This record gives sequence, C-alpha cells and structure tokens, in this order.
Amino acid sequence: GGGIGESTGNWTCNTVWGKNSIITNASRHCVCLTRDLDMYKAIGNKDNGLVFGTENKTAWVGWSTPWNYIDYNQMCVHFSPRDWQRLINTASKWRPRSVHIKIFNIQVIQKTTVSDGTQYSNDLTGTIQIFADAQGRYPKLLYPCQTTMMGPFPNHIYYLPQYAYTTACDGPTSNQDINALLNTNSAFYCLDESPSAMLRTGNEWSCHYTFDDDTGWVHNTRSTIPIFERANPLYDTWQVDLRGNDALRGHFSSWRQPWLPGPVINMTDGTAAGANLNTMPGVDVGASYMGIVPGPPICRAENDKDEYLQTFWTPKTIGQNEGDVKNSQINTSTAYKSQVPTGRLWEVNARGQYKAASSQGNVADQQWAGCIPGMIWDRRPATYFDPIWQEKPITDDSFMYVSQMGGCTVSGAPGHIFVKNTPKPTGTANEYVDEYSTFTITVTMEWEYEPHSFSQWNNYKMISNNESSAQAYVGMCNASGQYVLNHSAGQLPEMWITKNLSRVN
Amino acid sequence: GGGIGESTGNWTCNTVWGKNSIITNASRHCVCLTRDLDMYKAIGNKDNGLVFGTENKTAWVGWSTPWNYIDYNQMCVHFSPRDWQRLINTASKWRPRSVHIKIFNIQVIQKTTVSDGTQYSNDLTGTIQIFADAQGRYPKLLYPCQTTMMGPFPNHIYYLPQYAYTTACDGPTSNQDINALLNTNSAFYCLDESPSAMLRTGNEWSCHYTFDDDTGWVHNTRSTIPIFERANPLYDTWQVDLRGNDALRGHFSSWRQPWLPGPVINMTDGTAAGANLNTMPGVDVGASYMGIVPGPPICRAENDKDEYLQTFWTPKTIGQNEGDVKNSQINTSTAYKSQVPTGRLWEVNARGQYKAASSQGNVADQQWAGCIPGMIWDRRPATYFDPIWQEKPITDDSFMYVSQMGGCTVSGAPGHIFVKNTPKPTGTANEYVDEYSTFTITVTMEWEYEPHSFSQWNNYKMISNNESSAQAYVGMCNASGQYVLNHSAGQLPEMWITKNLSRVN
Amino acid sequence: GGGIGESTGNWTCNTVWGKNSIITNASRHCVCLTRDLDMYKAIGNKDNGLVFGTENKTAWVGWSTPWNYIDYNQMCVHFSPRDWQRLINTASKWRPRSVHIKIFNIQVIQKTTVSDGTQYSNDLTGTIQIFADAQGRYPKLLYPCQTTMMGPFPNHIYYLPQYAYTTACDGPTSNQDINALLNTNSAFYCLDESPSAMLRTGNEWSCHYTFDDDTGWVHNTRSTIPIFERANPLYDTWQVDLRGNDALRGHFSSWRQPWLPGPVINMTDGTAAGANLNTMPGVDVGASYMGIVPGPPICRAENDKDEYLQTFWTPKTIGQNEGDVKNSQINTSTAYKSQVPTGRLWEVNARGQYKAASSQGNVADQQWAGCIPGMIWDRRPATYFDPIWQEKPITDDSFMYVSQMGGCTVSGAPGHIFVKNTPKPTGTANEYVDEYSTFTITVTMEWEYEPHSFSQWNNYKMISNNESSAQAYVGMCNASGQYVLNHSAGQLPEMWITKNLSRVN
Amino acid sequence: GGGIGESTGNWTCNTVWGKNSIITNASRHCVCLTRDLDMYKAIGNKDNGLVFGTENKTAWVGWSTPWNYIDYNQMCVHFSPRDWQRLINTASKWRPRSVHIKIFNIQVIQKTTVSDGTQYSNDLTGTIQIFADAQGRYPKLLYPCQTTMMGPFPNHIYYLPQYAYTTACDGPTSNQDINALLNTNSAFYCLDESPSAMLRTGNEWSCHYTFDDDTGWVHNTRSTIPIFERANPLYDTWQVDLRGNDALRGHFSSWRQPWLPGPVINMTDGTAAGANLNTMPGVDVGASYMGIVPGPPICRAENDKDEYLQTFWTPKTIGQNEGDVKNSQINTSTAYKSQVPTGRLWEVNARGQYKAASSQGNVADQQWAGCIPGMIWDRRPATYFDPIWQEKPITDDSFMYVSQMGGCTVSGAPGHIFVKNTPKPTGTANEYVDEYSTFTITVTMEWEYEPHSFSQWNNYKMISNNESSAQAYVGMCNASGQYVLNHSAGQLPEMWITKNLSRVN
Ligand SMILES: [Mg+2]
Ligand SMILES: [Mg+2]
Ligand SMILES: [Mg+2]
Ligand SMILES: [Mg+2]
Repeated sequence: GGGIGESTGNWTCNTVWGKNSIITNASRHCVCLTRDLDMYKAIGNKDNGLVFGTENKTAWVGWSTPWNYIDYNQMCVHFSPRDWQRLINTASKWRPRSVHIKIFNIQVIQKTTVSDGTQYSNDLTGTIQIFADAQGRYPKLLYPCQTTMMGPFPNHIYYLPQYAYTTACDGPTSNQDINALLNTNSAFYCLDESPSAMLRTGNEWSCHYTFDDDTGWVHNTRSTIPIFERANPLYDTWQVDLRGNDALRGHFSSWRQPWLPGPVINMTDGTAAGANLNTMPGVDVGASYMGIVPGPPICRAENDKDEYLQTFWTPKTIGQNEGDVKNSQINTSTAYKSQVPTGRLWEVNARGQYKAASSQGNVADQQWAGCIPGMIWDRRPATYFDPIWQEKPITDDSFMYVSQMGGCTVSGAPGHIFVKNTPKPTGTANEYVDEYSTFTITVTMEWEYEPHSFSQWNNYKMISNNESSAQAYVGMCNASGQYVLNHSAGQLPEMWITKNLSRVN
Repeated sequence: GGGIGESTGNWTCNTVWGKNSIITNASRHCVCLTRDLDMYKAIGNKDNGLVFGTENKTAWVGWSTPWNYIDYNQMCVHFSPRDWQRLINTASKWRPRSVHIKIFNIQVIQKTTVSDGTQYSNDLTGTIQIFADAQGRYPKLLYPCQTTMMGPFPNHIYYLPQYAYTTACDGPTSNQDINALLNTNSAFYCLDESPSAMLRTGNEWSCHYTFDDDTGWVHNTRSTIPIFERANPLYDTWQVDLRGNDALRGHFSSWRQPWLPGPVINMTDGTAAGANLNTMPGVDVGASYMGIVPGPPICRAENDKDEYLQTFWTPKTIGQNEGDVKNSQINTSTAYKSQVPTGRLWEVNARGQYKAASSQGNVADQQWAGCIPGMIWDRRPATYFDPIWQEKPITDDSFMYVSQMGGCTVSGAPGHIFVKNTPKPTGTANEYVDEYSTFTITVTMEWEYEPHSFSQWNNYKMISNNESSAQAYVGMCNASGQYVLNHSAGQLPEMWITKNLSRVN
Repeated sequence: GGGIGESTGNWTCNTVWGKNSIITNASRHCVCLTRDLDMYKAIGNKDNGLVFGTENKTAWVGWSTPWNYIDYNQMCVHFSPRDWQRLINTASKWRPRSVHIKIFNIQVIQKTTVSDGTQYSNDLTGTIQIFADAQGRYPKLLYPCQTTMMGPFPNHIYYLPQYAYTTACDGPTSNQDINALLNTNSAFYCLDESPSAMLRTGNEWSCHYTFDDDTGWVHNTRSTIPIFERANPLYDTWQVDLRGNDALRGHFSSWRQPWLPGPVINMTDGTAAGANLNTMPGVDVGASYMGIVPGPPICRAENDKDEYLQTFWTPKTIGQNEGDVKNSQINTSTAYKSQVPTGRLWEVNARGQYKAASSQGNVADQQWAGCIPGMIWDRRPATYFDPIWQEKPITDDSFMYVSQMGGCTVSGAPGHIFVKNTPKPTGTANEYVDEYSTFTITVTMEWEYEPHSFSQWNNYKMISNNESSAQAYVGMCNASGQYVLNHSAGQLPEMWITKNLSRVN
Repeated sequence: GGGIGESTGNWTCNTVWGKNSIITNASRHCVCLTRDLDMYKAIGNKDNGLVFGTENKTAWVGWSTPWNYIDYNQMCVHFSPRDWQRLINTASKWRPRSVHIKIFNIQVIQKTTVSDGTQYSNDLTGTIQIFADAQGRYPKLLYPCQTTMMGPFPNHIYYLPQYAYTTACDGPTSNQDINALLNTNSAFYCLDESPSAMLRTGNEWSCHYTFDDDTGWVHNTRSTIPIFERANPLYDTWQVDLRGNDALRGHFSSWRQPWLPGPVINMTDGTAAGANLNTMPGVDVGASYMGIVPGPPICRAENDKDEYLQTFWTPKTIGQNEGDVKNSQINTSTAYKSQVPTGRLWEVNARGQYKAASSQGNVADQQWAGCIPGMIWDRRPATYFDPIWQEKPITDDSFMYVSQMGGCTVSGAPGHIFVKNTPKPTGTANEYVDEYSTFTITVTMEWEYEPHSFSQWNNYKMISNNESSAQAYVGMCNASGQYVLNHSAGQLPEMWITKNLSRVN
C-alpha cells in the first residue's frame, strides 16, 4: 500500500484474442531523463533554405519542454510478429478501441559522480510528475513514426522522448535570430502549470482513453474482381463502349463503367542533389513548402518508386537499450529504406495518371486528377510499422482524410502523457541533484477487428514466414541480442503489409 | 387590443449574451412602398454580351412582384461593432439558431399631392399584407449582400426591397424581346395567391424560424502550429523526405506529410476593359458564364489581389434614411473596395497553386487542383459584412458546400417574408390612392457560439479598436450623422475579420 | 383601455406632507421634438483655448443623440414657494426617497406646412419611444442646473432637452477636426439599441426609482453656539491657551480647542478679460483645466464675493412656454446673478484662510488647507434652485463627497429617461413626416425630512415672505403671466436659502 | 499514508475561471536552506547617513531568524501572462478571496563534502518545522516586492527567504555598535517558541487564510468621460463660470464643478549624487527620513518621470534556479527600470499640481494639496508585478489607505508561514549535519472579480500581445531557458497595466 517495498504493478505483454476483439499489452521499462536542466528552451531554425539534402532548411520555431512524453503509436509496438501475422490472416479490418496506460514501479535514481565512475542510488523520496493531456491543452505531436517511439520488442528499454513543439513561425529575415520567427500568433505552452500527479516509488499512475466509434479502420481486404470487369462475361451489354460504339464481348476496358477508380496526382522523383523543394510535387504553406508525395494510392507494378509507394526507414536491427535519441538523426547505415508496394491495388486502383481530353480529340496525361463523383479506390496498403492512428491537424474543413503514411483516422487520439523528473535542487544556483527515473509502463490497447472468411472454393492466400526472414532473425533476436524485425531494404517484406484477405465483391 | 391608439410592439435592439448563446435584436423602422402600381412585371435582359464592364451583359428573365420582402441576412445588421468585437474575441465559432421576426406599429400613410407639396396623413383602415414563405413556394433570393439589406445601425430607416426573381432563361436570339427568353421551364410566381395576413394599424405580425442542428458554423479560430511542422522538432523520423531520402532534422517541409492542405484553383485577375467573361476563371452555365473567383481559400501574403481574396464593396458612410434602392447601382465613390486578407491562413492553407509532376521528372504548376483524400484546409476568413447564412440553390448533389463570399451553410434558411401595401383603388382605372406603409420590424436571432479559451502561457492576440478607426468614426456616427462602419479601402480592417482566436492543434 | 378617447393619466401637482415625509408631484406638459432628423451627430469643440470670456475654449467631443430626456433635478421644480418655505421652517434636513415618473396623455402631432402657416393635426398611430436607463448603460449628465430643467411652475411647458454627451477627448492638434479628438477610449453610445417602449396615444409609461438609504441629506440646521466657545463661561480651564499660557476667562479664542473647523482653500476672483483659466484656482485635468471654485465653505460676511460663495444665475422671470433651449445660451439680461451668502456659517465655519507657522516663529496664510483629523464644518447653505441630488462621476476613490454647487449625495440617482419621437418617414430619402409629440409627465418624489423642534426659551427665527418679494411677484405670476421666483440680483433672498433652523449643540 | 514511498501531494499550477471568481494555483519547488547555523542574529545598521546613492545610510536594527518564510505576494506569481491578460480584458476589478497553501513532498537532503564534490543524500528522518503566524505574533514584512518573492513562472525554483525583521531603533550615537540602537521599545522575537508542525518526508502541511469582505479591490476600469465635462454639451447652465461670470457653451473647464479631482502633492526628482534624503519630498520619521514619492496619482503625459509615476525594477530575464538571494542586491544590469504611466488617468486625475489663490488676486502652484471634501480621483494603475495585497503597519488612524506602489488594502493579510530545517547536530559543538530541505508548495488563491461589459456602440480597446513582446519572449522562455516577462526599460508595457476596461460614468 504505497510502501517502497511492495511493487505497484505487474508486467504484461501478452495479447488476448476475442472473437472480434484483441487486447494487446505493451509493457516497457522506461527511462525518464532530466531534460535541459528542467528548462523550457526556445528552439527554432531561422534558415528557410527549402532545399533537399540539407538539414535545417525549413524555418521553424518552438520550445523544448523539460517534460518527456509517451509515444506508443505504431503497430509494431503492440503486436508481436506472431500476433501481427494472425491479425493479417484473420482480420479484414481492425481499429483501436481503447488504450489503458499504467505507469508503475517508479524508481528515481540519483546519479553520483565519483572518480571510479557514476554511482547509482535510489532516491526514495524523489518524485516524477505525470499528467495526461486529455483536454488537448498542449500541442499534439501528430507526425507519425518518429524516433520517439517505443521499441517493438518487450525487452527494449524505452527512453521517453523530450516533449518539444513548433509554433507559428514568421518567414525569416536576414541577420536575425529565432525570436524574429515568433509572432503574435506564436504560442508558448508551459506544461508545468497543468495539474500533474507527483509520484514517488510507492505510487502508480494510470489513464484510460477510449476511441470514438467514428475511428477509422485499417483494411486488410483486397478485391478479387477487377473493378473494370464487373460484368457477366457471357453476355453483351446494352451499354456502348468508351468511344460510343458497340461494346464487344470480353473487352471490358472498352466498355463504359458505372464507377471510376480513385484520384491520381502525377508524382515524380528527383535525384538532383540540393534541389529546391518546389522541384517535388507539393505546395507552399506559410513560409515553407509542403509536399504531397506519395499522394493518392495508385497501383504500381514496379518495386522501387519513391513517389508512388509509401517509403520509410526501418531499423536494420533494434538494440535492446539504446541511449536517449533526442537530437540524434537515425544513422543511414542502421536503417533499411523500405517501400510498400501497391501491386495489391491491382483489382481496384488505377495504375497510372489519367488521360483526359486535352484538345482536338486528343487525350493528355492528367498531372492532377482530383476527386470526381463516382470515384472508388482502395487505400495504400497499411504496414506493421505504420502508426496505429493518425491525427490530422485541426482545421475548418478536411476531405476524406487518409494518411498516405499510415494510421487510422481518429476524431481524437489519446492525449500525450507527460512525464518529467521532479527537479531536486542542490540549494545552489543552476545546480540540481543529478537524477533520472526508471519506471515500467503498460500500454493496454483494446482492438476491434472484423473476422474475415473466404467464400471462394479454391485455396486462398495466407501470409507465412519464409526461410530468408527466419534466417535473417526476423521477429527474433539475433546472435548479438538485437531484434531484427525488417530484414531487407527495398520492397518491404509481404509479412508486414496489409490488404491480404480476399473480399468477394 | 387592436385599437389604433395602443402600440402593437416595442423597440429592442439590445444583445443579450448567454454562456454559449447570444440573442440579438434588430429593430428597424421600415418603409413599405407600393411597387409598380401593384403589378407583377416581366423583367429581363435580352442581351447576353458576357463582357466585363458593361451592365445587362448577362441574359436573364423574370418578374418583379408588387411585393416587398425582408432581407436581414448579414452580420453587421445583428451585431453592433461592440458586440461583433466581443464575438470575435470570445468565440471560436458561432452559428444562428433561431430567428424571430415581429412586424408591428404598422402605419399606412396616404400621400396627397397639393400645390405646397406632398401631404401625409394616416390611412387608419389601410392594410398591409404579410406572408412568410416557410414552404419555399416562391423563389429564394440566395445571393448574399445586396442593397436589399437592412442598415447595420438601428436608427437607419429600412425600405423593404421589391421582390423580384429570375427564372429559366433561353439563350437570346436576335431581334427578339425578353419573352423569347421565357421557355417551358420558366416559372411565373404569383405571390398574391398565397394566404397572407392583412394588417391594419392595430395588428401585429410575427413569424419564427428555427435553424436545423446541421447549420454551418462560422469559425473564428486560427491554427497556431504550421500543418507542415507537426513533428517533435528534437527527434528524427523513420519517414523519408518528399524525394524519398533521409528526412533531416528541422526540415519539415522536405518530410512527407500525413495530410495535405486544401485544393487550389489557379486564379487570375484581368484588367482588360470590356474583356470577355471567359477570360476570367470560371465555366459556362446555361447561356451565361459563371465564374469561380475567388475559389478555394489560399494564404496570400499580398494585401491586394482580387482573385485570391474575398473582395466586396462596403459603404464609406451609411446614411440614416436613404431612398428606396430599387434599380439603383451603388455609387462607386460611395463605397470602399475591401479585400479580406488570407494571411490568417498561414498555418494551414496553401500559399500558392500546387506543383505536381508534369513529365520527365519535372513539376508543373497545377491550374486546377481538386480535392484529393487527406486534404485539410481552413475556410476563408469570415467578416462582419458577410451574410449570416448562405443558402445554395437546390441541386441533386453538392460537395462540401462553402460560400467563398461568406455566410454559414444551412440545410434551410428563413423563408422570405413578403410585405406589400394593400392596393387602395380610387374607383378609376389604373389609379390607386397613393400610399406607403411604415412599420417597425424586430429581427430577434438566437445564436450559438463556442467559448474559446487560451491554453498558451504567453500573451495572446485580442482584436482592439485603433485610433485611426475611432478618428474615422468607425462604429460611430460622424458629424453629419452618417454611420461609418468600414473606414478604408483596400485591406479590410482587422476588426471585421474572423479567424482570430488561437486553437492549439 | 388604450383607446384614443380615454385619458391615460391625471394631472397632479400637489404636495402631501407626512409627519416626516413629503410627497411632491410635478406634472408638466412636455413637448418632445424631433432632434436633428433622428440622427446621432458627432459634436465637439476642437479649440482648447482655456481662456475666460470666450465660448468653445474647452476642447470636447461627443455625440448629440436623436433622443430627448427628462431632467427634473432641482428643488424649485418639486416644491412651490409655499412648500419650500414650510420645508425650510419645518425640517432640519431632508432627502429624496423615491421618484415615480408617469408619462401619459401622449399626443403625436403632425406639423404640416401650408401657405397660411403650419397646420397641426394629431397623428393617431404615431409613437414615441421611451426607455429609462436604470442600468446606467448610457452616459449620465451629472452637471447640475442646466437649461435642460423643467419649469418650477406647474403651468410651464417643458421641452425635453436633446440628449448629448461628451466622451474621452484627446488634446487637440492644429489643422484637425473634432474626429482627431476621438481616441480609443472615446465611447459612442447608440440609445436606439436599448429596449424602449414604443408608445401611441392610448399608451402610458411609468418608471420608479428608489434612493438608497445612503443618500445624502440637505441640512437646514444652523449651529447656535460658536464652536470656539463651547466652554462654560463661568469657569477656568486646566487647558493652556494657543500660545501655551494660562487660558484667561472669557477669551475662548485664545484657548486650545478639541476640534477645528473645516478645510479652507484660498480662493480668488479674477476680472481680467480673456484671462487664462489657470489664473483661477483649480487644476489641469486631461487637456483641459478644472477649477475648484468656490471650494470648501467658509463664512464670509461680505455680500458679493464670487469665489467664496455659491454663485449661479436665476431667471428674472420664467415664461410659461419658452421654445426649445437646445444650443441657446441663457441671455444675460434675462438672468439674475445670485450669490448664496455663507454668513449662516458664523457659528461653525472658518471666516478666512488659515494661518500656520511659516518659519522663524511666524504664521503665514495657508493657500491650501486640506482636511486634517478633528476638523468639523458645515456645508454651504443649500438653495431652492439647487439640484435635488448630485451624482459624482464614477471613480476609484472619493473623499467626503459634497457638491459646493448643491444637491445631496447619492450612491446612485434616477437613470435618465429617454424619450424620442419615432421617426415617420415619407418614403423619400432624408425626408420625415414633420412631427413632434406632447405628453404630460408626472414626477412624484417621496421625501424624508427630520422635523425640527426648538428647545430655546426665547423666540426663534422663521423665514417669512417680505413685501419687496411679494411686490416683485416672487412665487407668483406677474402681470405678463411670467413666473418671477427670484426677484433680485446679488445676495440671493433669504427665503431660498437653507441652514435656518437652530440646533442646540 | 505517511510512508516515504507515497507522494504527499500533487502539482497544480492551473487557473480555473468562474463567472465572477478565479482560482489560481501556484505550485513551486522550494528550497529551504539552513540559516546562519540555526541562530537568531542581531542585525542592524548603525550608520544613519540618510543620503541617496549609498547603502546602509538608514539606521536600523533587528534580528535575522533561522527561519525561512513564504512570500507569494505579487500578481505575476499567481497569474500567467495569458491569465493576466484575460483578467485585464475581462474584469473591471478583482480582489483576493482566500489563499490555501499546501506544503508537501518534503525532502530533507544531507549535503556531504567529499573530495570529488558535494554529495547529496536523502535524510529520511529529517524534519522541517512549519508554523503559520495567523495570530500576528511575529512582525509582518509588509514591504511589497522584495527578492523574497516566488518566481512568476511555475518551473522556477523557489528558495524561501530568511526571515528577518527590524525593531524599534534609537538614533545612533558615535562610537557605538548596533546594540546601542536597541532600546526598551525594541522587540526580539523567538519564532522557535511558537508551536510548529515538525515534518518528515511522509508529512504534508497546509494552512488556509480567508480575506475579509472589507478587502480592497484592484480596479481595471477607466473613465470614458472627462470629469470636468459632465454636462450636456447642447445646453447652457444656470451655473456661473469659475471666475463668477456667464458659463459659455463648450467651455466646461471655465464652468464650476460639483466635484474636484484627487489631492496633488508637488513631487520632484533629484539627480544629485549622494544628496540628502530630505532633498526629496518626504518627512522625517524617528531617526530616519520617510519619503512620500510618488504620492497621490496624477495624470502625466510624459513617459519618464520618477516622482510622478510608480517606478520599480523588473527582471530582464528570470533564471529558473537562482541561488538563495539573501543579502544580495539585485544587479542593475539584470533589471529593467519600469515606470507605470498615468496617462490612463486622463479622464479623472489632475495632470499637475493645483493653483490656489496666493495673494492679491493671484494663484500659486500648491506644493501640498491635501484632501478636501468633494475630491474624486482614480488610483494609480495597478500592474502585473504589483503585490496582491498591501498591509499597512498597524496604527491608531489611517486615511483612505492606498499603496502607491501597489496591492489591494486588507484589514488583515495571510500571516507569514515560517519554514525552517530542523537542526541536526553532529554531537560536536557548533557543528550540524549540513542539510537543506526541498519541498513543493502550492499556493491556491480564490479570487473575486467583477465582469466588465461594454455598453458603447463603437469598438472598444482590448489589450493584445504585440510582435515586439513576442519577439522578446515576453511570457515565454528564451533560448537560454530564462523567463523574460517584462522585455523593456522605461514605460512599462501596456500589457501589464490595469485601468483598461471602459466604465460609462
Ligand atoms: Mg455488343
Ligand atoms: Mg533522418
Ligand atoms: Mg486660567
Ligand atoms: Mg451661459
């Protein structure tokens, strides 16, 4: 009952499967580090070069808070390779339902510097402060899959990332610092003001978040039938062809259709070193450019096209106890460049940019083909590494919001849970007792999935492991103890991709 | 109780503020004028020149009815400069809830012509007819902000505008009158058939209209965070850049995004005198061209661009008792040309037209960028002069309807209230007792607004008056008794613009 | 019951006396005139000369509203010469308790211009708007005794004065109009917005106002005993004299006192034509000077000193039906200059400015002697022409507020009652049916007075009429029908002055 | 339940706003330092030079106690820049209602000296003693805004200031120590005698203080109307001018007034280095001079006058964890000299010292103009940095007590809360285990404010942030983590000043 000697919680990483629900528990050992001597620091990049290949080319401004926060949003955190596979094979679609988070077994550790080395001792009376931003008072970090994430493997040690945000930024002018970027719209947030539980070793903390019924689904189903061949093949139609003429038997493409595939925006890949951002498809927003790559999903037969396919880095191996990743770029040699192939969009999605009449009875490739009524398409295939949910920035209006990168749409998402070491001052100016805290977090997510059944007589496709992945230690720990997960660059292995199960219609 | 000696209503122009609701009362003294000797008159413009700079260049046909109608739809009518400011500072968003309208203290005045001048006497037994088109039997005039509007200032005398409408119009052919424009689709409406209360001096009239819960909101919130910088700045992401490469720290523009800004249609401004309408962006509809200017809102740093920003005239001063405005063009020298700047869209809206891959690894400016899934944008900033609600013409299908001009979407709007002087004939052919009626209208609108609170630690922006506006008599009556309201041409003063309050996310 | 044929109220001007209460009814026939074509007009004086003898030498800015208001605040309105005398003789002190106001028998009269002359006809359906500013929403005109007042005599016809106010004024700069005077603090008030009863001939209007128990008293008592001789004359005192020495018998002035008289500010009178305002005692406030004349009351034997005694104009005669007085200066030859003698302060108030030690055992005249603890004084004698109550401008702090001019202090005063003719438009721009309204107002004020009894054996002083006043038609109507009231310039007749009755201690 | 492992309280810094009440929570991490080896020490300054520019020029004597105390009295501690702004815009006036104080999460830390450096370890059984002086047994430190204050920013670490006081002091004589200053009136207070809770890590401490209904208000309202122009501008008055003559239209300054502005004491600024204190306006008290600067508030157009305007230092930046400030003068280069402009007193307060009749019909400037009856004035504008309440020293009599420096009057204020580390002796003479304690304090203050509404039709003034303040990190933490708050010397930014909202009358 709060004594330093009884444990405040238990470690559970097991997944329980219901008929249409999954409960996944992610328990991690988390290291909370004092951030910037417990100081909010104004941070920004004045330079607004907007050129590819160079860091700090986008002007931005904001504050790094002393607080650390929990980022569990990704699929690989909550699903083992085994459970993900079951999910891929078993469910047409799934969505998160609730997330329960426990923080317990809190240890504030004092680091003491001695000649031999650092000495670690428990600070029994030391507290950590924890508050959950249910209200959305503080800026949400909505960008998916940063290094802020928990490890996929239970045994990985999690260092809560330092909470920082960007605020309203002016277009930079010459010979001026970051403050110049700040304006009357710019917002400084002091997390410290918010009521936050102060926790000692005896204490436990939990919050609960429930997703609204309007939460988006992640779809594992692929169409069996081509959308352009929906006809009975044995019968002619009264309908004319595209050109206006008789619709010949077995020439469904020529025939007019009651529907069309989703919108296609022409996309390009640029290899020019230090090219201007506006070289790539996108648009200027504020003082900085925003790109639309990859854009609306289109089926691409080709294995390696950056613009068309979802592309992201995956760790080659994942070390069990990596240091705090604040301000550290992922090493290129430590990551695979993985592209998610859209060949699973073969039945529904358009392969290439649309041709429409340009002039004089000619059709031109459509650089931007927006949504027109009667358009039907499938989403980009989701992946294991994709966020669970994607929260779009609040705006007046959005159109059929889907993240190309991944995640399922949510009217609202779990608010950030902020954890910070309570500063223990030494009684001397600018000096604090050097302390970090370790605790165990348990993220328990309830899931909903729709079971998928096959009505086709013939054998159907299941996703199975392969020898090359096993011999790559995929979903295993290698000889060095590192957790491999994705084993290869290029086309992301079929295991981690959704849109597998076969829907009839 | 109906006697000519007791008043049938009271004058209230006060605004009452609830926690989340506002009740605004607009009381005006209205002059009802006999229209065209109580005759429905076929009116049309045969010429369909479709060229800028010349009146009657659009072919149209319809009828001017003897009836007059109430047009209270605009914000400046129902909100004083003081109340509008409170609304701008206090509320994130607002919408109309109900509108109650009273017509009372009716005076039918006989005008008698004598050598000295016109003599005015009360016609005690004279009636006015009033009916409200709740059913939508008669054509709705949906076009926002015509000279039909009530004055913003309570003391202004309101002359009900003559009700006229356009109907189905044929493309005009040479050597033919307006009748030729009429076709089998053309609709003549006789208001007189509808049951209408006949009212004497003793009588009072009221209707009530309640907006559906589906009514659109007018949004006063501005995003603090750039939508392209939503990431934690201190952390790298697993995500690749736009080009497919490593996403550098502090170069958010290069990074791929889980969302994109709203659609951008390239817009142009033409200064060519008497230029063809098709010169401007738009499309042909029926026999006449329809333009899409300003189009989807985009952030424009520049103060004066007609196509990009909402542009409308505001009165320089507003006289207290202007004559009936039927068939009178607003004098150019009596109006300011006001453009609503979109610089408040800096965080969310795209600054310029999108670039998408054209060919050979090149990106071209997109003349039309339609909505594609995952697009998020903010509406054009609303203004004090904007209509309260905008009712779109009935059609089978509409897409995310928003008026660039202004107003909030309504599944239905208050039906027109038609008021006409009952004709008093002299017993001689084509001769009527010359009479107008004055009455007091009270438009009581219940409003809903969402209170806005700031969670940012630092000081936030409020909209305040400035010396230049005060010294322009803004929201005041000048030395001549005229009510100034908007004091300057060009960029419309920040007071009258919405999207002020700061939303966190 | 609201018909044009039954009267809506009765005329009562009688005063009813209770044991300690007086009810006074002031009924007047009021003419309500259309003001400035029903237009709020910005009005100001840019010139800030601040020199005596010239009009518009004080910079000010504000608006004249279309509204007219009721000003009944003065004693001569509510008390006949007979009742005032009874009050002066009977009561030590009095204060207003409640005020009830009826407006009834409303006639809207249309003025028609014909060759013979103006023709007057009743506009039966015409309304007047009346609202009482209980809330204090609109600026209070607190300045006592303007030409806005009702006549003292019941038969006088009252024209409601046009409501105008001054607002925050900037210090004027060269080559600029009144608008320049306006600033961000300046306040424009639209009376029209406020809910106001619209009244026809049948209608009656009433409000009630109750004074708080904290309302100030007007004091009719004079001290019999000199405050400096409070001792038993037959006995020596242990107390030393002022100089520190033995206090001789019958030399009370030499003796030290347990109290001192009220504060004395040296005052001067300047006869210099066009002298700077700062010549007179006072202080600069805002961009304009404010004078402190007459200042704290001091007893002055002399009959004619402007600075020391309350000085104001009284009408020589008062015509029964004077025209509207808006913007008309009182004619000098039509007024008596009346000074209220302070010789009644003989027992208590200090005759002249205090001497205090300057240096080297010398005493100098004190130009400003402020309040010091132990100071006791009597107020300046109140008069018949003095306001009933004086409302000071709202401020954070006030010190023992008393108006030298007159009136009794009130935490709050009856809010202005605004009456305006509802504009009747002709249907033509800037043209209204020419109309004024006449109605009968009844101001019923309940008073509280403390009965005064004499305990002195010998005969006491009563205030009686004199032959010279009777032969001046004082409190009478003269041969021409004019109501004389004050009959002489100089020392105001003893009849109209308070501080008569003799208090023992 | 008291174990070292469960936390004894939570951190809340949030502000909750009621309709007319505000609850502000100030939570700080406090460092309690052993003071002077737990010894009461007689402290005094024998020198009584009474000359400007040199420290210890005022003779004083007293004791520094081993105890530390809580000083939370200032506005910036309890209101974030955001909440202060809301308060400034929203409320006419406000006052503190209750203050609740929690002290919890107490850590006694032993400091151990080792060759490497100081080693910090928790002393589990160590106590701190806390007692609140509700009774007023010990001297109150009433002087506003010393370095004893908590930080305005939640994350700032608070070091409780050592409690010391001054007692009755004799005028010093040559060749004598501080003891000579002590006399029979001098009072030594031993805090140790008072019952005080001894607290270990498990323990929590709280007190509650409720302000009496007689507590003073801080006023945010400014008069719109000049007090010298309170008249209806369109009407002449019966009242004479200041000089005794006809009161001209639009020359309100010339007119006599029913009230006068508050008292003005002539004030001067002296630049003479090492000038005698008596050079400045003030008076001798005891053996030391007391100055009256700034004195009664007067409106000053000029931006920089020390005597007339409230003047105080504000930190340029505020470091998060400054060392104990006992006996440390604020560095001049670390502070802004801020003067609070009185230009907001334009409507009510007198601009300059009063002129009153000197002699021979001449008026002289009044060096001291004390309160005379009928004087009305506004207080000096309050500021964000001003104390919450100001407690005057107990005396027999006070007159309309207001602190020019700031704060609201209180019949009584929260008694000092004294916290001291329980001395842990080593068993050796004059040797104690070196220990300090850190704890978290929460100051929860309930506030009352009167909501302010505008009745003026035109736009009104709100206080908004400006770009220069944002680009100064006002209300933000700068790049170095320091909390800027006031960003400029000279005129204190309009954000932090009260008397904003516009009262009608
Ligand atoms: Mg066929
Ligand atoms: Mg990177
Ligand atoms: Mg004697
Ligand atoms: Mg005059």
